[PDB]
Amino acid sequence: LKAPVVVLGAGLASVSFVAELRQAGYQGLITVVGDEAERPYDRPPLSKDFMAHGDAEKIRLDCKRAPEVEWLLGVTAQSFDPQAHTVALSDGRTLPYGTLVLATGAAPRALPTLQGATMPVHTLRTLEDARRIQAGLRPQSRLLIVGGGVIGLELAATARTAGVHVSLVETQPRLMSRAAPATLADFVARYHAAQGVDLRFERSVTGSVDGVVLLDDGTRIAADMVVVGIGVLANDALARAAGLACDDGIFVDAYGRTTCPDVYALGDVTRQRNPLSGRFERIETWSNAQNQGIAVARHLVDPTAPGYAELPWYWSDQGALRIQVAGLASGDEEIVRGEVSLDAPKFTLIELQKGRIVGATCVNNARDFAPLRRLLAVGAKPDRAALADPATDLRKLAAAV
Amino acid sequence: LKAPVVVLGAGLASVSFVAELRQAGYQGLITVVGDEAERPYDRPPLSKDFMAHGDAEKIRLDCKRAPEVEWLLGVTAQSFDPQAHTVALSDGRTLPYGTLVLATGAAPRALPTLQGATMPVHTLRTLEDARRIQAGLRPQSRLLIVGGGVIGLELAATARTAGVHVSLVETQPRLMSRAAPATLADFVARYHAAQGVDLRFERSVTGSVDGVVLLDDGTRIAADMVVVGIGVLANDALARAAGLACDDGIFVDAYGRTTCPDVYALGDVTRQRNPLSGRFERIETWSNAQNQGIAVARHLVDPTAPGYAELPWYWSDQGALRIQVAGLASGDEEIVRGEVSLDAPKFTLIELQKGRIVGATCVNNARDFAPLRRLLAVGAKPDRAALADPATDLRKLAAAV
Ligand SMILES: Cc1cc2nc3c(=O)[nH]c(=O)nc-3n(C[C@H](O)[C@H](O)[C@H](O)COP(=O)(O)OP(=O)(O)OC[C@H]3O[C@@H](n4cnc5c(N)ncnc54)[C@H](O)[C@@H]3O)c2cc1C
Ligand SMILES: Cc1cc2nc3c(=O)[nH]c(=O)nc-3n(C[C@H](O)[C@H](O)[C@H](O)COP(=O)(O)OP(=O)(O)OC[C@H]3O[C@@H](n4cnc5c(N)ncnc54)[C@H](O)[C@@H]3O)c2cc1C
Ligand SMILES: Nc1ncnc2c1ncn2[C@@H]1O[C@H](COP(=O)(O)OP(=O)(O)O)[C@@H](O)[C@H]1O
Ligand SMILES: Nc1ncnc2c1ncn2[C@@H]1O[C@H](COP(=O)(O)OP(=O)(O)O)[C@@H](O)[C@H]1O
Repeated sequence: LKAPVVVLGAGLASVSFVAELRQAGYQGLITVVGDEAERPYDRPPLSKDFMAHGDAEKIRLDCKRAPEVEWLLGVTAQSFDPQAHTVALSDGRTLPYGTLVLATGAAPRALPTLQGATMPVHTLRTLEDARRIQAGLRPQSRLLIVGGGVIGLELAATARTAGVHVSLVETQPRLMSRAAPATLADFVARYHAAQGVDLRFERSVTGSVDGVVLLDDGTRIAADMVVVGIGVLANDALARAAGLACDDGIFVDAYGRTTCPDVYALGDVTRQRNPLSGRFERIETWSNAQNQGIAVARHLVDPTAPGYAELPWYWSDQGALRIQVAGLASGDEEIVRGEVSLDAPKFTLIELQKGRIVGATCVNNARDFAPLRRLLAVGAKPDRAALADPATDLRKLAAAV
Repeated sequence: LKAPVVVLGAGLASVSFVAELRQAGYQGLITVVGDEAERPYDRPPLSKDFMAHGDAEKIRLDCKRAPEVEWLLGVTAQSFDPQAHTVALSDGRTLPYGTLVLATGAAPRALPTLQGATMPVHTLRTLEDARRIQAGLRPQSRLLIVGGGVIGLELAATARTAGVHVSLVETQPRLMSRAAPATLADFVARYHAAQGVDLRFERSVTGSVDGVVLLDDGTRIAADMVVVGIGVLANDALARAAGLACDDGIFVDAYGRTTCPDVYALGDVTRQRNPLSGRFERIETWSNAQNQGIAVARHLVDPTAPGYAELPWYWSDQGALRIQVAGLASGDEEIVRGEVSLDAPKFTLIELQKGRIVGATCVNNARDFAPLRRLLAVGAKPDRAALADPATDLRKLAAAV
């Protein structure tokens, strides 16, 4: 840790990091460069209550645990020179750094086949995006969503609640192929279908003409608005240009170090080790942005601190479904706790590998999720019959281990 | 570049690197730690003329362009401490370093289903391995090779020349799936089949009993010896333990930097950017080991030098086939120069993407390969009709661009 500290990006990873630097006792300069002209804010509300209530003053991040930080909002870092230890800003200024931290997140992938579209086609990442989409959620209008990932499905649920007709096109045979157990994905499809979402599996968009979207089965979907949610791409351009190791994401170790001395990276922009799979992955979650930012800050201030070690997890709020998912989507065994039913949905899935818990899912069962994450963290090997048995208390099991 | 320099591994990447350090003018200490008790040697001969002639004194690497290097042969680096800047050796000594270079290569993957085998099962990476295999190439004996990659096929050709009966089991529908155009792989299969190799595609080994290997189609192959060639795994254990970013290979940028300050990596142990695909890959070639070692050395001595920028290529010698392959195995177009025939095989393949050359293959046509590599390097977009036309001189084309 060399002063001054400069962070590029003012999202959750950046805020979490700078707050932890302060809390851990670093008293040198901190400057944060954020391209959005917005008081730092959290993204999960954008496809949830914000999309429904529209009050941005409910979604701001708490920067009060980060005193004495200059936030340069509405400014873009254009490049950095890792020899000179400087960053070039879009407003013509240059910042010196001792330690540079790249927390620039990721951007929605565009759909090449809609590039020349003459109808509204949006993606959903920013507050500006959310406002633009919400303005078009007219009751009885038709929305097409491209992509059956969590954000697309959260938008689908939000739009149906708003009285919007929703169609959704997914290239895979299932929803949430990226990070969800098949049992969960099958149920989620049944839920959205029951709520009036017109789901099209194993279809892709081939183009569009005069307000109608074309599919690869040679058919058509008329829509008033298209929202594309086919994944994201790391915002790693400054890193690539500066000669850091990148591949749709900046490679970092558990200390957040890039291949360039004195340059670190955090959050959605990073490709990092998933301790459960033992492979490098881009981990695109709120918990990662916060926890990785905190861990990297802590170890910079106190080199005796361990590197980042948290196991992955996320949640999704889709209408009546409060979904929580931790760890790996599959192993060699799944245990189902509760009935999987559209009538008052409430269940837990547990994924095992050779008897060891490697993942878990809770649907409308938050009480079970914390204990399961603890069992997951220690690689617990509980009695499978006990894990299945409804009479088993999971909190006690986690306390006993 | 801080003295002293310590390199872990004494293969081609290490020798190439240390020779370049000297040639570029670095005069400080260089110490190389090599676990094999062997004068540094090249591996390609092991499945080629060595396997046939057995003279190791024809396969040694030239270390004369690396004066004043202490080579600690037959010694294993057990760990390094990147804070203390030391390396712990198996002989009880410790080496200090200013700059540490990890050039530890890769090891053959074992076949889990043969782990408890009670018949000879070998892999082919080292001189010791080659001697052990050669000792068992008894004429009229039966060899089973597991894996239809280049080393397995070179061994197949060598064994057939020696009068050994050869069967080969490949999980994929084709040979050389890793880095060869399908047109080449189809031809190579026809060649080996015509030479008496018993090829089994879309088969896997499930186990073995009393000198017989079992397959997943429920059948059997009797053999006197099994050689497993199912790929390699990076020797990145010291890097993983020391906290560097690794995933079956140490991530490096174009300067050879790892995520740990003052630690570099080179050759088979690295995962690095392929400029043609724009993705990170482990590049398992002789040309990479040499060229990456040279580039990393050059830039350490002269920071104004560019990073590593060479495009990938390899060769394989399989009986009557002298195969050369550069760049990508496929694009959106292949152009075939010459007839593809078992009668005096001689042809060239050119892979294009939107008219730009992205790969090339020469079979028994070395004269064409150099010009094609030059056209590939500049991303030439030659006239496709000219590229096909047998009347076209490729050397002139490369000279004109
Ligand atoms: C609609 C939506 C819903 C989500 N829901 C959930 C959820 O329910 N659960 C969950 O686990 N995760 C959810 N996520 C994911 C979560 O919000 C992200 O993982 C988190 O935002 C990543 O934070 P970050 O700081 O790494 O990146 P970001 O939040 O993207 O912040 C990076 C910032 O850097 C800025 N930037 C980029 N380049 C530059 C530059 N050159 N100069 C200056 N600034 C730059 C970007 O514009 C951005 O403002 C959701 C995300 C979205 C978009
Ligand atoms: C049989 C065979 C045939 C091949 N044919 C061709 C060919 O025709 N064309 C082509 O392009 N490529 C070919 N190759 C590939 C090429 O030889 C490799 O790409 C090259 O050997 C990689 O060199 P390297 O220095 O990175 O690694 P290596 O050659 O593996 O050297 C690394 C050295 O480090 C040692 N080491 C590992 N860990 C430690 C430690 N902790 N302490 C000390 N030493 C350690 C290893 O034992 C090894 O001696 C062939 C390889 C083999 C095995
Ligand atoms: N071209 C495409 N058309 C339709 N669906 C796609 C396409 N590419 C990817 N998908 C699907 O879109 C979904 C994206 O999900 P996810 O990765 O969670 O991203 P997002 O954050 O945008 O929801 C996945 O289920 C994936 O299979
Ligand atoms: N379990 C397996 N059984 C049989 N063949 C395999 C298995 N795993 C991989 N292979 C095949 O083995 C070949 C290995 O080729 P390559 O990657 O060049 O490695 P090598 O250097 O050992 O030849 C590939 O064609 C691959 O499809």
